[PDB]
Amino acid sequence: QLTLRALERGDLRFIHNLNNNRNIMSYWFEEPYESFDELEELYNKHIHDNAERRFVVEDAQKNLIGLVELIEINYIHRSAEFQIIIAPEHQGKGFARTLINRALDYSFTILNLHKIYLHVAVENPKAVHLYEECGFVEEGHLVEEFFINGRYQDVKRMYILQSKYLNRSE
Amino acid sequence: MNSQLTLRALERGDLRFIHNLNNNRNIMSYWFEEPYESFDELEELYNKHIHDNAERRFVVEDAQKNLIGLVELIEINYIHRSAEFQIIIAPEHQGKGFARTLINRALDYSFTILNLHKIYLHVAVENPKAVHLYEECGFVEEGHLVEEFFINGRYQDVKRMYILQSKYLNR
Amino acid sequence: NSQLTLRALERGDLRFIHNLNNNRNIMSYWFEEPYESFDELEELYNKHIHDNAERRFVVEDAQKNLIGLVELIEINYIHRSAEFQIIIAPEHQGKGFARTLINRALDYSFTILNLHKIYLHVAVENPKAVHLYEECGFVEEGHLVEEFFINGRYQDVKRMYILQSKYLN
Amino acid sequence: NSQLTLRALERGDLRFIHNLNNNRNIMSYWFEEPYESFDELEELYNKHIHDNAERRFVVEDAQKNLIGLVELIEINYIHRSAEFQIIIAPEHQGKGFARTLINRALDYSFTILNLHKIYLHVAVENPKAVHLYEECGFVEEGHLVEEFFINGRYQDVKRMYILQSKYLN
Amino acid sequence: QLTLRALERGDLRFIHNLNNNRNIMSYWFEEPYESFDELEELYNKHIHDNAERRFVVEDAQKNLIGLVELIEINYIHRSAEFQIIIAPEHQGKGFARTLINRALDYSFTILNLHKIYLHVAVENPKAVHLYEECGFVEEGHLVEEFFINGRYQDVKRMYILQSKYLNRSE
Amino acid sequence: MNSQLTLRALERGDLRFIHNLNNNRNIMSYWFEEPYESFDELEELYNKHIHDNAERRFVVEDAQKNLIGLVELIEINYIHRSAEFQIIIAPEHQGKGFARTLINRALDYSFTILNLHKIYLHVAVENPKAVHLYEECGFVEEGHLVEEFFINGRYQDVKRMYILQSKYLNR
Amino acid sequence: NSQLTLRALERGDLRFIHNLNNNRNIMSYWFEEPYESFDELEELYNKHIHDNAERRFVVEDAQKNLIGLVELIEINYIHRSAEFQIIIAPEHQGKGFARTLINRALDYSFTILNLHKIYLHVAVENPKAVHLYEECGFVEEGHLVEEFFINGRYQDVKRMYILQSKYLNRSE
Amino acid sequence: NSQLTLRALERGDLRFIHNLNNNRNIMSYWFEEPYESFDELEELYNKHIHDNAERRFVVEDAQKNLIGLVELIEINYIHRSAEFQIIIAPEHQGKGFARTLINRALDYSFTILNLHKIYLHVAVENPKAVHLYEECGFVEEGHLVEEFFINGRYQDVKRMYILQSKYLNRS
Amino acid sequence: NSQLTLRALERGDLRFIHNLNNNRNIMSYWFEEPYESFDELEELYNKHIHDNAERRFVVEDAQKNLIGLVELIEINYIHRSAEFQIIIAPEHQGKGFARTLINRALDYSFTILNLHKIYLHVAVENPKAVHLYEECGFVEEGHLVEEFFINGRYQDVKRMYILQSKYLNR
Amino acid sequence: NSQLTLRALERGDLRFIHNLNNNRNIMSYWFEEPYESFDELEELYNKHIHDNAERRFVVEDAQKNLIGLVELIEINYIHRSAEFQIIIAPEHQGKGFARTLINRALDYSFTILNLHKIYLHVAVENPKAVHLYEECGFVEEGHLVEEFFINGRYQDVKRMYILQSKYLNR
Amino acid sequence: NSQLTLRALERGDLRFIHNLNNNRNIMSYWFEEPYESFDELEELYNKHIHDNAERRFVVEDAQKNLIGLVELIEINYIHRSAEFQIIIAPEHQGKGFARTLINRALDYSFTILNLHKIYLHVAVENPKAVHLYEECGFVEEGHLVEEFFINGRYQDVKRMYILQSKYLNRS
Amino acid sequence: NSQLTLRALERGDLRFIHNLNNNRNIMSYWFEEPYESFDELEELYNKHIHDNAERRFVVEDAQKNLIGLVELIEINYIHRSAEFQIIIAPEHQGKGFARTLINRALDYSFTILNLHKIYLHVAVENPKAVHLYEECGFVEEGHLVEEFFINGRYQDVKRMYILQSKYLNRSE
Repeated sequence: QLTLRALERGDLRFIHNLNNNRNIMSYWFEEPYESFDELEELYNKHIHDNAERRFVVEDAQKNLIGLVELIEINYIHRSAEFQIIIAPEHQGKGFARTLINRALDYSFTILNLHKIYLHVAVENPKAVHLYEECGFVEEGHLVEEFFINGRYQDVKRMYILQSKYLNRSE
Repeated sequence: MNSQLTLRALERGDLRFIHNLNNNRNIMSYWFEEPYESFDELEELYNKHIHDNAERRFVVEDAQKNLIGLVELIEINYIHRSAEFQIIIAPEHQGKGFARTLINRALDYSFTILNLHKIYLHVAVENPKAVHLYEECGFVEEGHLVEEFFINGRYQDVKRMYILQSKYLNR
Repeated sequence: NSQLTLRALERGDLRFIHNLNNNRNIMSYWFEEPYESFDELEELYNKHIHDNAERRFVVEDAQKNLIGLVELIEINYIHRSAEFQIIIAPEHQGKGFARTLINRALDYSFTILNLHKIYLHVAVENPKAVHLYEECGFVEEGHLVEEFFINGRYQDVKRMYILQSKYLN
Repeated sequence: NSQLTLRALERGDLRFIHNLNNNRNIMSYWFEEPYESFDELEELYNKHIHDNAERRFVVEDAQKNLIGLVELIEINYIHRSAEFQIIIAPEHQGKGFARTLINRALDYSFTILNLHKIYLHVAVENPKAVHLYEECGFVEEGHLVEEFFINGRYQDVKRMYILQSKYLN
Repeated sequence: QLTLRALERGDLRFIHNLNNNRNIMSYWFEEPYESFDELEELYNKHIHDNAERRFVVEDAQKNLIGLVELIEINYIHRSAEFQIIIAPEHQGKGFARTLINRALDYSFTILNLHKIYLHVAVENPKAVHLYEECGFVEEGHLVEEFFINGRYQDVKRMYILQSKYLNRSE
Repeated sequence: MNSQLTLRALERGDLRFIHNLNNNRNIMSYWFEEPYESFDELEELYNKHIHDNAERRFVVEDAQKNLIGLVELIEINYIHRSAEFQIIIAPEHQGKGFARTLINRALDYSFTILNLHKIYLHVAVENPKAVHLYEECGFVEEGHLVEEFFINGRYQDVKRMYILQSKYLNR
Repeated sequence: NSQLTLRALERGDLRFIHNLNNNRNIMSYWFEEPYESFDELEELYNKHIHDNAERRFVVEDAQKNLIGLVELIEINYIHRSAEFQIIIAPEHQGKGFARTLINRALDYSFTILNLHKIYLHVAVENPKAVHLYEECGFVEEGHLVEEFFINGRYQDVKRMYILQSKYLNRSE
Repeated sequence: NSQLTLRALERGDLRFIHNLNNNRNIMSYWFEEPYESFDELEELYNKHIHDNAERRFVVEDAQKNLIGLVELIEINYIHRSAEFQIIIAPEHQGKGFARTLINRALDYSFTILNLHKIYLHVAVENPKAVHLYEECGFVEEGHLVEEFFINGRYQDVKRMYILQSKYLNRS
Repeated sequence: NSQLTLRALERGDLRFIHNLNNNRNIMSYWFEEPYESFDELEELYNKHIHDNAERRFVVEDAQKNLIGLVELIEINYIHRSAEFQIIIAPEHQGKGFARTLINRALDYSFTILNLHKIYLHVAVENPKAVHLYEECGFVEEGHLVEEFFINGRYQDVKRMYILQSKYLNR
Repeated sequence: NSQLTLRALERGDLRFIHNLNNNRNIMSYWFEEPYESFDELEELYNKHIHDNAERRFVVEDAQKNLIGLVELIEINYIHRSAEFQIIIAPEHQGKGFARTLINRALDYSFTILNLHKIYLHVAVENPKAVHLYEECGFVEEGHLVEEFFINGRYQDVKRMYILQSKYLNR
Repeated sequence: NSQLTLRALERGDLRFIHNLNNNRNIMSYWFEEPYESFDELEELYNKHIHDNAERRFVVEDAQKNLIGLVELIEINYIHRSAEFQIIIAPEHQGKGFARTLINRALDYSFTILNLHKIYLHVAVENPKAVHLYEECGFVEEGHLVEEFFINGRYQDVKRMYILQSKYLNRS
Repeated sequence: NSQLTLRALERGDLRFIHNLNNNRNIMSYWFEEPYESFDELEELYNKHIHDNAERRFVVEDAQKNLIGLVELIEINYIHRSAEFQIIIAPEHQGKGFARTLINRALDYSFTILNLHKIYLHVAVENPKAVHLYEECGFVEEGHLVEEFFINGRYQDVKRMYILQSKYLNRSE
């Protein structure tokens, strides 16, 4: 039913809408941005660049569901950071697992990465329990990592490995 | 009402409106400390500094999407954690009591998101109602700048007023 | 007269400028670079969009008819002085618009731009123009001998000036 | 089968190429530079428009339906050899079009381009494909051990070849 | 009635048509050209450049009448070469004098040049007699100057001076 | 008739037609000694060498404006006053007897306008009718180039044939 | 003091600039861009050779010892103002030079540049400097609160200013 | 021992940095971009000379001998954080400089650059070093599993941090 | 005095120009762009090397000591005029070189460059130079009020002029 | 023999590479671009300095005489393989250095670079080297027919390979 | 006297060319572009190094003394024409080199460059020189009236030419 | 002759190239662009360092005397052909070198380049050269009429050629 498509220029206005509400400073290849035109200029500059890969998610009706990002990709350590944003009008439909699995399948089969980690705000038990459900395990509890909404907040770092993902059924 | 108003990062399309605002005023207008007068100069300036992060600007519109004004932070220093705030309300929305709501919104962004230590601003000595307004919002005078700006025919004095992050967050 | 407004010049106004510089019988310049054709002028316009040495303002009226041009050149921010010229369209010349125009320019050059002296050149063989600028408050400071080749003959211009303090008081 | 034609690839064909490289489950390249998105591919396409290292040909039929792609890469003008691959659209696979396609490529690579050897890789775990290329006249020359990571598992490809003299005689 | 307008990009297709029939190799700032696109590229390159000035001629109906060119303009010697091309559908209407006079008036008043010369093919008595009519005088008969239509052809060089043009009535 | 045909310097718009011609042929096609296959390659080549004068090309159309063929001079040397001529007629106009008219037109341009001394051309040994054609137009063999060009599967011989300016003008 | 002279800064002078901006421990800036290494600075110098927002002058004595630096930054020719500052090389402080320099800076700014107003900032924790500029005609227009993070804490600084007519016409 | 000093890196220091990143048997990075040869580094140094995400100091002594390098990387001026690394030359290890240098980098980070958190990475397989950092005020916040491929295999590293509020209210 | 030469300026001479413009006590420009440092002036020199608006000539004796600068600016090739300025080294004033200098400049502008008018500004409050120029055939044509800010007060310059024919019919 | 070092290549070393590729008797490339002259190779060197496809290591003894070249090409970071080649100077062959060399390369590619497969071509008609590589753990996986034109005839190369685990479980 | 030789101009020859264009009291041109200072010329030389409309040879002797310059300009490869100029250094005038040099430039023009017409300009006010050229084969084709502004006034020049057909069938 | 070696041309070598293209009095060319001055050539060299349409080799002897030049131009890898020519420095002609060089050029072209056909032009007014190339396996395929303007008149030249299988397999 659900599909993942590599991101392209048409998709930017959708990206841009996503990067509002949850109200961090957003980034594109580590360069920060607030406005469409800013983003568009960043998009055009880093079109060649492989440190980050993005995939829009649409359904069988082409409703734009959410975004799967991979950043900080390193091909020596063979690792990457993953995050995911679902559009508010599509949360609570059970989609997030399917997507995480598709991110992991891509990273661990096509990109051939060794390790995917991610970050979840400690003041968000639900997500933690979700990534836990999907294979992730805590490797860190990072104290005062980010200033969000008025204060420095803690976040869990969580990770999964390739042989685990691919071979844990054998 | 005033929850009804919303901030929104500026966009190429917003330049006409900016230009209209900076006309009424009869000072020179700067964009990243660089002067301009015509829309073309501005568009050329906008594009040059589209990536620069010493200034950030928000368009203020309402629920019916009318264009209300501009919230502007310039001179952002990310070592000393400071910036200068300016606000501009369109003529036909002056005197409807939005200022204090917009001031509060800008303070919010500067302190809860951008994580700055100090916002300061300039007001004309010759406009005490505006000075008594900011004071009411928590601003305090730190300077009377003598003959600082050449405005509409002569040099004018301005109050430099500030507010610190610790005082806002604890309001 | 009160209807007249001033507006920073923009790209769209280049047609109007070009039509105005048609009859002059002299080589019109742009940031001291000569030009005949729109295309020449446009390319120039893009090149000097940020050059502060010159500043231009279009005059339009009630229902936005293009009346004329106000122009400052050789602007110098050390000595605080500019040369000034003004052109009104043929189809609006002789209505009483010149004065108002002159004024609005001075107002700009003295209340906004913070200049000390404004000078201009008028053809000697233009009697009434010289008397006009006198009425607005200019004074001859030079009678410039054989300064400009015009209609196939070197001619005399007067150079005329007015000061910030004399406008404002 | 006789209806099928070959056509140098052009910009307009980039959509067709992109759709074809969707399912592959591997990272498609362009002049050895990887790409996922149309926009990525387009920018690449502009960059290597004159690079001779690779050459591409779109297959279309009677009423210009896009059938598939023929592709030569690592073309070497000293040793006179290219690697070769072919992709047919899902909605035209299994019609008897492969053979014809293979041939037309060889014809090109040997009658026009003046190459000596054509090689290609087929997944070992693809029995019938290997038998196919044998029928057109390819011979294994290598069984390449754990060459490509595919579906999360390093896999074996056979490398298969055919020569100019063997096509032409 | 007749008017001269500085040349611009819209006018190129008209230029291009003119530079066919009379069948020399045509030039733009001394660079040669045969095709529209060639010309257009030359036009865009030498838009700044002042060695040459061109003026389309239109009537009170905006019919494109002909072209007045000035080339080899030198502001030390204060001289230029002039030529003129009328479109075949507008020859024999007595226009050529009016135009030559307008070229001379421009060159000698606005540009303030000292001397305008030109070339006419010796095997064209009519034009010679025309320029003669307009003030020009022969300063040279240049032997085998140009290869035209199969052979090297002679041309008269003819000139007029500024004080002559402007003051010969006083 | 054949006065009815006209030459015309090539233009960006003519590239589609050129591309269509150079398909039939199953040689590689060059544009300023640089190979191409797809329309995009050609457009990119065209624009690069739009100013180069080592080659000149004319489109041949008729009175009803149908596209007839291409007259092409390459390798123009302006010291030795020489060039190579090639001609290409669209399929559906081959065998209507235009060639000799077009050949004569190209010779005309080369010799009465471009002022060249020698036009030479290549013809396939394996096509004697074409060879007996050029001879009839005044061309003469100066060489049998052994295995010169790789064409449609093997190396072929070609006649190099020429004609000089003095012989044309005195025809 | 009779000996002292000013010279517009040039490339040779960069090593000296750099030696000055070390053991004072603000972050330093060229045209509002930060820098710590020589190379960093050099790159910035070249990038900003045209730029008229800031003018710098080296001070040398009659023996051509490099005495100190006079900077003007934030120069605006609409408001006709600028911000001044001065740095003397540690091995030359307490030799009475500072006043003479300040007069020269005010003289250039107000004659040759034809500026209207010159301001500067003094750390509040420097009473002696405050007094100095105060002697030279400068007056307090601001006590800027927690303006700068210097040495592990935020610090107050005085803004001080002098006007052109004051400077030129005070004795008239 | 106080004789030790820190000096903003200069092009001329690159050889020394290269000599340092020989031993390591990791891949070396300059601004998140990998290098091996001095020529790669020098070309990287020039590209990134203005970039502010990283900061490097060469440590020398009274006798101007080259002791070591102090790096800050991944500097973020919103979240006010940065990763720190130190390298001592082989022949200067075990002479008691590390704590002093650790303490100098902490000083710069918190007194001049006005950061809030400094963190670093240390091999799980080097408890000596983990206990060293702990004694200097660092606390463990993570056990990164198989984070870095280093000399033959994937290794775990402790991530340790320390906060500005704590370095300043220090013993 | 008869030995004084004039030589086109070049890069080598910049040090000299720089030293000369040192204590001018008003800002020096170069093609209307202001400068203070040698480095600034050098960049400027390279930028305007083919710019014709201005032309500069170094003066040397038969021993090749650097005597002065002759400088024409605001050169207009339509109206054939220029502004002229001259600077003599502090170590060569009061030797009666000026008029020879003034002359050689006139000579070049009127016999080589084909200009019609030369004009120049002289501080009103420097009456000696005023009379000097009068003595060479310059004549007041303007008393320019408050033209230049100099030494903290706007001052008056005379503008003074001579024609090509008055130079040559003498 | 234990003293042999390996050092990343740099500009200084190009002379050596150039000399080594001299009488190869087939064309030498650089990032897949062919070259003959030092000057050509230098330009090439600057063009691909940050290109990761290929990596090169110079071999020296404890006395720093230039011993050989170790070279990895066609490096793919997804599939984790490279082609390997090695050249020893004519004046250092027949000293038993190859295997030490071969090893150090393997060592780098498998323990630093994180690669999974190394492969290499050896002329069939050079059976000694064939067995040499066999002796270090390489194994035929292809007999490539008429791959390369060498000395006026297309010749056969074996392609031979080893894995990361067979190197390390030894 | 045959000892004299001609040598395609080199950057290093520029000083000498500059020394030559001092005396002249005309404005000097390099590729139809005027110059005065050596710095203008050197910058012009580099711009036009590939341009083929002009050609220059330095004349030296057996003892490698610099004698003179031979220039061909306005070269047209369709009409096969060019203007020629010569300059002899002051201290080498009236020693009988001119005719030899005239004859060497004629030789190059017609035997190597394959031109058809060489013309030149000479002052009407220098009959000595007009008679010199006439003796070398040149014939008058024009009396250009007030053509060049030279040292104070406008001057007439003879335009003289000579054809290739005539230099080759020469005595 | 046993001593002779070939080396791909580099920048140092340009002076030598230039000295060669003087007193032979064709117009000379680099990548089909004309040139007379050293500087001209140098500029062309740099412009065409990538270009593979032409390859040049310097000949040196065991003492490193610069003996001559071997050029290949018009190289095409579809038709696999190229045009060869050779120039020996006047002070080295009649030393028997020419053949050995021609073999080396044919060897590079037909082994390392894997070309199919090598042609050259000889002026018809040079019987001796014709004979030489003829000895080396070249055969006439054209008598190109008035091909080149050389020395004040248009001149005939022979086109000659040899094929790869000939070169390699003739003794087989």
